[PDB]
Amino acid sequence: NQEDSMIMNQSSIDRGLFRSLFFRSYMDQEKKYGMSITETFEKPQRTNT
Amino acid sequence: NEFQHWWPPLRTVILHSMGSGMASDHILITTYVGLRIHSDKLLKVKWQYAVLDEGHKIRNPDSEISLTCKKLKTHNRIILSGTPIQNNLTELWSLFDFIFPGKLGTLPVFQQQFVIPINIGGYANATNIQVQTGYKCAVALRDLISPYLLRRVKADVAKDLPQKKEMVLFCKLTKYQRSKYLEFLHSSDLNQIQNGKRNVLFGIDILRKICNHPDLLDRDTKRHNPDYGDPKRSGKMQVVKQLLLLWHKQGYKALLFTQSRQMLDILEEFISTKDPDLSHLNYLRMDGTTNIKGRQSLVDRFNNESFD
Repeated sequence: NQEDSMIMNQSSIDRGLFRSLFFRSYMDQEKKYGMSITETFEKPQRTNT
Repeated sequence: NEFQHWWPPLRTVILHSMGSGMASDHILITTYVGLRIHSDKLLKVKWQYAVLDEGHKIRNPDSEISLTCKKLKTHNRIILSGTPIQNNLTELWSLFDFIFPGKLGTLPVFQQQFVIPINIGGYANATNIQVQTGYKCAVALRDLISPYLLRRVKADVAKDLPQKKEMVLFCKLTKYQRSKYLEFLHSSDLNQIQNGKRNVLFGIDILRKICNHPDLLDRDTKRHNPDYGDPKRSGKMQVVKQLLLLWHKQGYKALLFTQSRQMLDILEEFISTKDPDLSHLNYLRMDGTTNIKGRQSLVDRFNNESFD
């Protein structure tokens, strides 16, 4: 911990000290174009895309 | 054919795949595209008597054909336009300039002045700005040009022309068609014209496609081809079916005029397979890709067709 670093008790981390949850939300919507085309959700096939 | 029939001695030749020509002695015939191709000395020959057959093909002043003809200046240049003005008086200006350059004003004088619309005073009688009293100015130009144009009406000698009918049918837009029409109208305004580009200038194309073939309104028609077209989505197809069936039972040889070949093929598939009632009628086909020999053969068949 010689510079501004520090030492942390490992056994305190193992009991839940400073544990945090992280959430990340991904968004995606069908594209506006509906004039004879579109962009739809599905499961792409290796043989058809 | 006419040259060699009426006047054999005339020395006429075809500038399509010929030779000699200028090397030999009188008359030369060429194609407009051929004229473009032969931008060589040929334009400097100064053909004493220059006559253009399809004047309708040089209507546009900016068209390359018209300008190419214009560079070939000769003391006597003539046009045999199949038809007079069809779109704009600038076409007449271009024609007259080719034949009579110095007898008419330049493009500006013509457009700002020699224009039947408000430009020349469509309300020349100081009436409503609507073009209803625009006379004594455009009429003057017409009388000035009459000493330079000839016209015989078919009725003049060809009175044997049975009655013509201006029967403008009317159709009803289906609920599907109406919904798509309204959707496009509401979503059309992006720049409110987007310089046209499928919104106003060619959004007209989208509207036409909705009107005619809403079922197959897409470039990728093959996905819908198994199940479409569907005449239920277009009452115009129903009217066509009714008229065709009536004329088949009445044994009338019917001509159908269509738009871009996609609509042509859709109608062909409809009549051939979609409706068994129309399938009973034998039909013929034509397009812009048909061979010239095949085109002539089909025309001859139609003139004496057993089809419907």
